[PDB]
Amino acid sequence: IVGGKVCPKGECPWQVLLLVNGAQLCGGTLINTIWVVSAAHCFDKIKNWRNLIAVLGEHDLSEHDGDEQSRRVAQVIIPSTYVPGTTNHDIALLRLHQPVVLTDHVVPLCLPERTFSERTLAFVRFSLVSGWGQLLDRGATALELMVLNVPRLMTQDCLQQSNITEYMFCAGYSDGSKDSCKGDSGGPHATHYRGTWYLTGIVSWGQGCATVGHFGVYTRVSQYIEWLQKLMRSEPRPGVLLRAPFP
Amino acid sequence: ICVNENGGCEQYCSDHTGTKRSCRCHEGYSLLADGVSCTPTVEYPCGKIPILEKRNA
Ligand SMILES: O=C(NCc1cccc(-n2ncc(C(=O)Nc3ccc4c(c3)C(=O)N=C4)c2O)c1)Nc1ccccc1
Ligand SMILES: [Ca+2]
Ligand SMILES: [Cl-]
Repeated sequence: IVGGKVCPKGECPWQVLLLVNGAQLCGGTLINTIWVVSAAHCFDKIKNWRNLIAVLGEHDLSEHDGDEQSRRVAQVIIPSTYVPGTTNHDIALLRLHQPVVLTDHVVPLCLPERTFSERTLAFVRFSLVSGWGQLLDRGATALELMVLNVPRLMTQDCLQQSNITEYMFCAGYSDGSKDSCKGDSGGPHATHYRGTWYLTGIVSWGQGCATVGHFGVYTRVSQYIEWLQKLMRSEPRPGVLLRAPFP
Repeated sequence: ICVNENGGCEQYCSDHTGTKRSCRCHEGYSLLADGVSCTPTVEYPCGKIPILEKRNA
């Protein structure tokens, strides 16, 4: 996250850190005690699915404070329409091997209904994006979780003010000062409405974070609510990676 | 009704035939008798931040 601030410990309790062989891979969002939403591209190069770990209740990567909860990832589900190395359909649904325990430091973000998200949440201007990603373009990643308030653009305005499909939205700033960044992909774009927070976007990727003339690109979660809900009602399948038809 | 100001619902809104609307709440919440408000029914409902909810309690 470029140009944000430290998320005070416990204020982003849905944030997930994804690790592969102990190394930071991506972020994610907890939406229930066994389900995490992330970005499909996070998984393009995984060789051994057994070494993927999700961590909830994380804050300062330098220390263990006892609020962290680690889980193996049992299933990584990607839409059939996602093509590795690209932006469109950049979403993944992750089933944990065992539920996390909800606590003051581990709470799911609400996955909204599609209508509500389209009719209401899409018009809330500012939302929060978070992660342990790079603090600057070509810079070191963060040791404490960072958060940034970003404004959402209508797609016509994004194209003017700068490919952007109906499966994405732009949010952020065109001056290079404030953006999500490498190391944040998969993390939440969370939107507040009347006292509750909801998942509206996933940090995706483009050519380079914090670039003058370019906004951050987020997966438009409202397009996937039915897809996600159906998968959460399904039984697990052998083999970690599952490609699931979309729509 | 639901397309305008969320139908007055705090959370989710469905239109029905007539001038009819029903609000609904996510799992872990119940709808109050006002027909619009949602109140938690569990300790850790989705989308609430416990350290901030207890700072305001
Ligand atoms: O290598 C592949 N996947 C494995 C992978 C895993 C984890 C992270 C990554 N990964 N690498 C670079 C970034 C990255 O820059 N993320 C960004 C974040 C926020 C923003 C921006 C970019 C931006 O421009 N504005 C805001 C990223 O997220 C890749 N796939 C593949 C590449 C080429 C060809 C085929 C497949
Ligand atoms: Ca820690
Ligand atoms: Cl496997």
